[PDB]
Amino acid sequence: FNCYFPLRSYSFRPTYGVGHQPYRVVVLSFELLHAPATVCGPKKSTNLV
Amino acid sequence: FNATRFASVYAWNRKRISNCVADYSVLYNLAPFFTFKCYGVSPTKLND
Ligand SMILES: *[C@@H]1O[C@H](CO)[C@@H](O)[C@H](O)[C@H]1NC(C)=O
Repeated sequence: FNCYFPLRSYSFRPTYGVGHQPYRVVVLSFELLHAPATVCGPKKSTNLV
Repeated sequence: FNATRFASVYAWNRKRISNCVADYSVLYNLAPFFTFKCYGVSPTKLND
């Protein structure tokens, strides 16, 4: 009574409809800031003018 | 609850409830142990 286990399982089944098929999500977070950049796009440099 | 029943296995009795203030905290004294299974709504937040 008023005691619950928070963990529940999806139990995915292919026979389920569109709203129950499992989906894989990858969330990318960037941080545009004044600090020096480590990761950068694939672009070609040029001589200093 | 706390009332007589009819042989409604074939013909379930339907009660329409409207225009009232509903409380569920009193339904926890039905028996020493009973199932309060819920589908589609979490057991909590029912009042809200
Ligand atoms: C139902 O009856 C039992 C025993 O008579 C009592 O303990 C309980 O409070 C009652 N519940 C309601 C909702 O009247």
